[PDB]
Amino acid sequence: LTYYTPDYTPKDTDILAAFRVTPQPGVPFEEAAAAVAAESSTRYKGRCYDIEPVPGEDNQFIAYIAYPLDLFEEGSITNVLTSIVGNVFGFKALRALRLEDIRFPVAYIKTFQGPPHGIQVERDKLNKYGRPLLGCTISAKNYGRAVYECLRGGLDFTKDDENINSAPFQRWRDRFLFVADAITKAQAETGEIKGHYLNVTAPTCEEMLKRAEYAKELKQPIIMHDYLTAGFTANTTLARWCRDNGVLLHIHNHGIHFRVLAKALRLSGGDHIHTGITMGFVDLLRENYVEQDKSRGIYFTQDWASLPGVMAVASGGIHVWHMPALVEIFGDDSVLQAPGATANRVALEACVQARNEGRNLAREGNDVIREAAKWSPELAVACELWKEIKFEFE
Amino acid sequence: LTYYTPDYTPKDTDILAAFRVTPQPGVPFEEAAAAVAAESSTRYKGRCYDIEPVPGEDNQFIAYIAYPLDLFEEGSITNVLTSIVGNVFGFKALRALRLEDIRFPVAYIKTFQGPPHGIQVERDKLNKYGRPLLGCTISAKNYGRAVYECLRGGLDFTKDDENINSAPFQRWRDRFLFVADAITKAQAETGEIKGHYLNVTAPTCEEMLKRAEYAKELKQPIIMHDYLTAGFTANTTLARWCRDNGVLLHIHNHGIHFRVLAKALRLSGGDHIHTGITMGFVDLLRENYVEQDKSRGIYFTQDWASLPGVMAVASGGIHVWHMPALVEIFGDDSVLQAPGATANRVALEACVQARNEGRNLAREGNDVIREAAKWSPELAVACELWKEIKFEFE
Amino acid sequence: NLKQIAKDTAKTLQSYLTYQALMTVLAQLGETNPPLALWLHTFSVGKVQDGEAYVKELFREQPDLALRIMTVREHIAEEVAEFLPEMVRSGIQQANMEQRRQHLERMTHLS
Amino acid sequence: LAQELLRKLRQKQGNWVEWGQAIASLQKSGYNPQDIFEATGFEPVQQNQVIVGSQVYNSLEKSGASAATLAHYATRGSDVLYELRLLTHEERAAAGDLTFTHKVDADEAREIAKAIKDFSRFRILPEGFSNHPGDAVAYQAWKLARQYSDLQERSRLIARGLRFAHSETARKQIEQLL
Repeated sequence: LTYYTPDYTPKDTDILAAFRVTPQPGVPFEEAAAAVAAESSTRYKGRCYDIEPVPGEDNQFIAYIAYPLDLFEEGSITNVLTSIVGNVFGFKALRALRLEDIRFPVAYIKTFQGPPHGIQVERDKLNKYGRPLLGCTISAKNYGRAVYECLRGGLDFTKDDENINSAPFQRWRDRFLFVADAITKAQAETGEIKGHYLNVTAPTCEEMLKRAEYAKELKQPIIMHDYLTAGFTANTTLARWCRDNGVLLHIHNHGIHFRVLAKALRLSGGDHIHTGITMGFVDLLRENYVEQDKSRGIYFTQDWASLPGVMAVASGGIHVWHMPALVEIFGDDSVLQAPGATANRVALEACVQARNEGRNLAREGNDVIREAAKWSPELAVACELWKEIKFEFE
Repeated sequence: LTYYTPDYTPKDTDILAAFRVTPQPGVPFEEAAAAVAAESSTRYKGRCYDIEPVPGEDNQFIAYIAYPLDLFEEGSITNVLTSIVGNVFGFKALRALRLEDIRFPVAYIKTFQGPPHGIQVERDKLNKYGRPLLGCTISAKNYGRAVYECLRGGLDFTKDDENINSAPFQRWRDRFLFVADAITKAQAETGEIKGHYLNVTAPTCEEMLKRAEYAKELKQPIIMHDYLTAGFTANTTLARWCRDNGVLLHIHNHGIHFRVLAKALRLSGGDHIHTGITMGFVDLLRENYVEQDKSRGIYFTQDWASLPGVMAVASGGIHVWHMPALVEIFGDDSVLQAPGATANRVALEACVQARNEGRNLAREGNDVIREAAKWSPELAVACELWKEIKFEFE
Repeated sequence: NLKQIAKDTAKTLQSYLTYQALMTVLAQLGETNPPLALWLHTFSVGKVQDGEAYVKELFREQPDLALRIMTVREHIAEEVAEFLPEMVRSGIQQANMEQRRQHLERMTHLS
Repeated sequence: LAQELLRKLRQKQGNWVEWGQAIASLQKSGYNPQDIFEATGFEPVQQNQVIVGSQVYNSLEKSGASAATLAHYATRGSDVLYELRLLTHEERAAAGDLTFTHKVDADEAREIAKAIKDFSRFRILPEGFSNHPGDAVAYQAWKLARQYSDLQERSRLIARGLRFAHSETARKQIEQLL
């Protein structure tokens, strides 16, 4: 019971966690929180210093646990995510347990090196400035001929997603050429430089070292893979292949909330990750200082203290007509997903100038799409395909 | 004049300097300090926030200059010592200028890795615990025969100091064997393990890489060189040869005070450096937290925040009879400089037990040397050779 | 989920209940102040939804009649809106009887 | 003869909105931005800040701002007016006056333009506040200061809370914190 001292202010340099706890019947709120701060670690012990409740929800309370600075290894996300929640999810005295937040200190953030490339550094080889990006998911020659005609409508890149590895009908080597030979025939014929994002996933890593040394020999743009079925350990052998090459940046009741998973992933690395609370972590990946917003999931306060930002990816689905709704919410510094590709670039580029006139793009969004049909035939088709469903039942 | 804002508190994370300034006649105290904080650097500017004077001394004043955090490179002592005092010593508007102190933040100290070995880590291969150390300075065979009989009196190591490199009478290779062959004949015959500290200094560094790979092949103890006629750049190629080997730790009106030179040298590396104010930096090399002692030269406050300590070397000269005066002042965790060598170990080992009885070793120091003569004939000779000079003229 | 639904339902029918507010005022002022009904009918045509945020625009030009629209949220929302529970599910069973019959109308056409 | 807009730049002729408008002329005559930097010293990253600034300053004197705001934002104060880009035509000149008096920097007027954004995103005015941006940034500085239950932590948000609060009813809400 020396693991619960509410007479204590957590220091300037402490590591500092939260937990949205839910106990079994009759279990007090003050012993479940000492059942968390003690069984995490083992002056070397975490101490639950606050016990705040949650209004109008199933019996939760917010436990504020404060681990010291020296308890952990400098520059490691695996250690921080494992010495904290190792065997704390495995109790039967709790109905649920989530990990809502972590404050890293200023002293421990700048041990890490972070994302290799930021909101500034991305614009060097990427020839797009001040406007968000576009990119759509896609035998072996016929597969190369299809990305040959998606980038020719405005797509800033494309995606070799849905897990295309070397199968006996389509090998790994004969997919790289035919979507390298398909970039050399759309770079000059459209006036911009485009990539095609390609999987590097192999059984070993020695084979994965050959699926990433062949890709960029000097051949090819910035080309990515995932974090699931992989770790912060698996993607450390190749996120630090961007420390030589600048080549892989896109990362594609009872849990751990995404804003803990997003602190773990900026500090690991990468330039634009896939995903009030939707506005919440996208003001953690992009901001410098964030003050405590309890109604946003942002329960703490930590300045990022001069470390490279990281943008966001659109995560709702196909969005061809619902274009100005994304432009306000994710802002300028984000990334979004041949007739069907030329309708995408036109609806994006149009709204951005009607924002800068001063027109309220929230209360006017559809009419900006409609005026862009009178010089673009591919937006004449799309607006009729999408949904005008309403209710005027007052 | 935006380089002097005394309406400002320096932050938790600022880098923070002092200067004992002395200006020309008629030069005000408020424009000489803006002549320092501005010409150092160039929100990106240092600001002299305080202007405190010095009582009873030649017109000095203490200038407190506060540079931001981001201004500097993580983990570099060359940058910090050069972007601060580059062309600030070169004014004619000042009669003198010294750099008395630097506060590093907590956030910037733990970017550095520090000394490889500390007050804890030194005792692994060094077989001496809880009592300070001893070591005395020394053709080619006849040179090897002399260290062959200094370590056989109690010297924990010896010193190949006074700049013995390969001359045409005594080459570099034929000095290493004969003071390696002289360790193998005193390790077993005295019951302890002893080193002989050897110079690695070469013209190139490719030759210096051969004067340190030959020394410890697996042959030989922890073997050092200097910092002068060398840099924090020269001794970074070989202080990080201790990141593989554990082998080189001893570092052997108008200026920069030594406590700035000692912050620069712990953080660079090394386990025991050579040198109220004599007590001052030896409570910076050894302590964790130091509160502001203006009468000790310690003008700031910074916790070292869990980083390895570093001991001190005796710097007054030959001390054979003046042994208990050093044991109190440098304490336990320090290092000090065959009949003439057996008198050294006996006078050291005797006082340490008369401290632990409770006898006041300050007001009793000579009588502990005198009682140790009645079982040691080499202390019978030495106490008569040294000085009993007094004055009873009251 | 359902709380996403139920909080969306809470504002929709509310705006419908603030319409029967405005219609009760509408038939009331056709008998007391026929100039005030002919001017209330002028503002009524303006196609403005969101009955809660519709009464706020009434306070902008006329801060007084917007209280009488609000008045029946305590008075007529008790004889209209608490009778909803026993009067939805009865109509659900009727639609379970009106619409199951036409599965038989095709079946007799298939007979 | 659009080459006389190439001349008025490397001679430093005018002030920054005079270049902020002469770019958008040349950006309507078939110019690639990449080659604009070859004869004029401004890369279109640096031109990007004065396009949008003159797209604001033509709305600043339009929407009824005062004289001194339209005197100093003719000559200096560049990147603050780039940060008011996410507003509309109606509330920028109310904030161009307010971010002149406090002499705020780039990052502070970044967040003031964010605070007036959410205060005008609302369908409802909250209690004790009006349409002025001095009430906008003093509403957030009070809404995020209710959550502390400590006296010597909230005065960081009360000194700034007493720095902006415009109407007297918005001054009383800050006074309840004390």
